[PDB]
Amino acid sequence: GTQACINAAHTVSGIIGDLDTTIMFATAGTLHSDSFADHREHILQTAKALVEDTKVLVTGAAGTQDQLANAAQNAVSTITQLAEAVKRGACSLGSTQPDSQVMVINAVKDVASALGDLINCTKLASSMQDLKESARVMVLNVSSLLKTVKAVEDEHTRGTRAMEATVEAISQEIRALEH
Repeated sequence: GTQACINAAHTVSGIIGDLDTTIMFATAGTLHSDSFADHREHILQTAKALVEDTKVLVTGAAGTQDQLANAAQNAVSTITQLAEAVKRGACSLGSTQPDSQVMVINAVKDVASALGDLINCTKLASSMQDLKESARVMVLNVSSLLKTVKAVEDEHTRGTRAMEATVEAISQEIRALEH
């Protein structure tokens, strides 16, 4: 109940620790690919599920111990999946785009931090003003993640088509020199 909220806090803390480690590898140019399009869809679906989870957390502060436990448990699975998806999307961008990797991982890390705050506020409201402020922060951090995922994807697409454009510019200039 309030116990599941406590367990949630531990899991969220470890997720954030793991994201901090990943950002370290990205910063050092060592987070390599092992498509972004696959992962972006998965990131967006999960992110949208987290907003629904937030709504249900907030009503859970007014509901039963089982409603509360289920609401914490749900939001924890959702942020677990989101964190895994964003890491896979960051790896697929590859170590030639370290600023993009770092930005997107930091954006999910902010959602994880805000969710831990909301979950703690829900626990304590089960304080009402603290909950209202944390639910707002959560949905804003989610909106920031969605904007980041767009900005990183636009840059990725841009980089690819520019590379293609350059290669064909070099060719056309060889064909021109040949005539």
